[PDB]
Amino acid sequence: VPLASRAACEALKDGNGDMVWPNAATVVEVAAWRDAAPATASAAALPEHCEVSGAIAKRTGIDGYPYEIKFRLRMPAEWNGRFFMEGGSGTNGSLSAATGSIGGGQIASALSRNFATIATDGGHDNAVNDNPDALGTVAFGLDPQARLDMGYNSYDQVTQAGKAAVARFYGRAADKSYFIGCSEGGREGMMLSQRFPSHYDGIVAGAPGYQLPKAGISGAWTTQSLAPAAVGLDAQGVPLINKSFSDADLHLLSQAILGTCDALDGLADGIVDNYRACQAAFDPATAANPANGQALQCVGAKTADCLSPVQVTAIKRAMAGPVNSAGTPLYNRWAWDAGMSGLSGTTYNQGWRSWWLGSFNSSANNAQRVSGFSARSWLVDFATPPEPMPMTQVAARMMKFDFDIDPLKIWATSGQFTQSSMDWHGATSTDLAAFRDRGGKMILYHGMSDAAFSALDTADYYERLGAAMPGAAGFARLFLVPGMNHCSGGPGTDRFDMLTPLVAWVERGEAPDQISAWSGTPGYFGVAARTRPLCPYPQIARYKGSGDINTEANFACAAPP
Ligand SMILES: [Ca+2]
Repeated sequence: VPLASRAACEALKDGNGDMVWPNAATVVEVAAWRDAAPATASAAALPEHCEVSGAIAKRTGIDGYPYEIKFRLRMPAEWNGRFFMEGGSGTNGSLSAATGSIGGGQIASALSRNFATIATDGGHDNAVNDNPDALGTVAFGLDPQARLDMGYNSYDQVTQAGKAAVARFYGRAADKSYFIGCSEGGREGMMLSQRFPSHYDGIVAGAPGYQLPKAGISGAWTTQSLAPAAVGLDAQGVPLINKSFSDADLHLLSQAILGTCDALDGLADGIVDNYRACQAAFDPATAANPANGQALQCVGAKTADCLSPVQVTAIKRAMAGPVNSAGTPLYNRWAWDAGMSGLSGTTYNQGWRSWWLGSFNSSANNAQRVSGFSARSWLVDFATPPEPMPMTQVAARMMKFDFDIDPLKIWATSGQFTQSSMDWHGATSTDLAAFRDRGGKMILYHGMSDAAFSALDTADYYERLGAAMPGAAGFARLFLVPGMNHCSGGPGTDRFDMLTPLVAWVERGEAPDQISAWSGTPGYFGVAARTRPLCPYPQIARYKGSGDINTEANFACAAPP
């Protein structure tokens, strides 16, 4: 059977065929030859390739549901010798097209660049592991092994199955392996560098949820912090956290942040490049509304041009981060940034507020962290033992969350839950020497206006890494994105090709001194286009003093003033 052919492809199915899978419980459902597909308005052309899909470790969980680790692999006929895995998102449970997303709002897929590409659902399936008594598609959390699969094991099993298929199909191993993930996918990339250092040579970890079990602790905190500013009750009698601030209120706050913080980088441009000086300077309880030259905080009754003392107290407490009775921090604080709002044409940015507040225009709580996926995930996936409950109870549970008792549950084991959610899901280790010392390179990125995971918390991980590993910028660099929301969106340069510079760093030792980025919504600044350099932490973009402020070539990376 010739290598890299339709016959080699279809032979991967038989199971009586020659093919030897590292995991004996690997079942191939599909091995099909796929014709080249043209470019579309939204996707780069795909080459001719072999598509393999199936499942590892089919079983029944202790909840009585089916579990397996699905994968989908695409091996181009004409291969550049590179292997590529994409990361997940949310609580996973779906199996993408597996053409290899590189994020950063890119048109090009890794498969369109002649990589072999793989993806997984992470060990459960949203169509089948949907349990109306354990909050829907988070129900995989009732099964101890489904937790370990979600945390680390699925990515490991699928990486090995993929490299074995590559070696059989092409008759050689990949020259280099690359992983790109954002959010849950960025947690996965950091987990790979820590737990499986030789799985990937290059890793991009965007907005990484490396402490994801603490997300719901932040959520209980932001929920209780904002409840005083809430107006009205939902059907269960929970305050409408979504009514704490209107879109106009959040735009006023972002304008005040720009009034204090915009020019701290040397240029007034609707972007806070000097995020550190901003956190030192801005306090909404003393700052000016620069529209009217008066205090942001209302002196009399609430108007459109001010925030009430209760709103200011609420947002300051939410942003400060959760503490227990002892005043011990349980997560981290969040950065004040312009991307908490923004206006493009007639449209207010929803990309910050959807996490802690939800939609203003609603009679129900719909924030991720109040009643949505993130609050549900905490209760069933990260709390040990799990706390399944009707969906109508979730917001009340966040309101009565106890910061001395509930936070212990991400460190506990219980009955058949023999690892804590910090053990299986967390990726807090700074022991990266095995990764670095085999030639591994890691690009981290994070939007400053991310309300899922704190940019400042990624920066603190990076600080702890630099302290544990002198010269860390030789193998790992962090790119903070002023104005960007969770993975994409918001008034910043949220679009970039991370794969090109990753390949250059891994294969040529060329470290990214900067990464070109451009705004997906340049409407936020009223321009056609804005391109800026992303800078390796702790550097920021500095205007050179002349030229179009919308052109990258007029900016350099430097220490803050
Ligand atoms: Ca600026």
